[PDB]
Amino acid sequence: MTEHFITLSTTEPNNNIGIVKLRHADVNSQAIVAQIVENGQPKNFEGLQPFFCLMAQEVSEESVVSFDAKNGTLKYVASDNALQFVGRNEAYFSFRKQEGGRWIEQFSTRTFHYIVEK
Repeated sequence: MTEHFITLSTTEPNNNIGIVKLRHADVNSQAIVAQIVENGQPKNFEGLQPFFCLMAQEVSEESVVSFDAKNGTLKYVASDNALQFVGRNEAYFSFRKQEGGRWIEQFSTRTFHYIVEK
């Protein structure tokens, strides 16, 4: 399949990132490879689980399968939900830990945009 590499910040805006262009009815897998950054340097998210939070336009949460918490990297495979809106999509990554039998966000990235083409 295809991969899309971008660097996402928790402190700074994510409007300057590389343009991610996904395909709506793709036969093969499509993934967003993200470098988590805090003040322009990698963010350790050891003991935390990343979540793909797609925003509803005028919300969809999915657990990210592959990640290197130490190097601050993650690989999210675009779901059918993430590819549904043909056009400009807005999403963010939330890092959570389990306590009380439910996930609790310790911190998150700032919103970024990706384009689903057809």
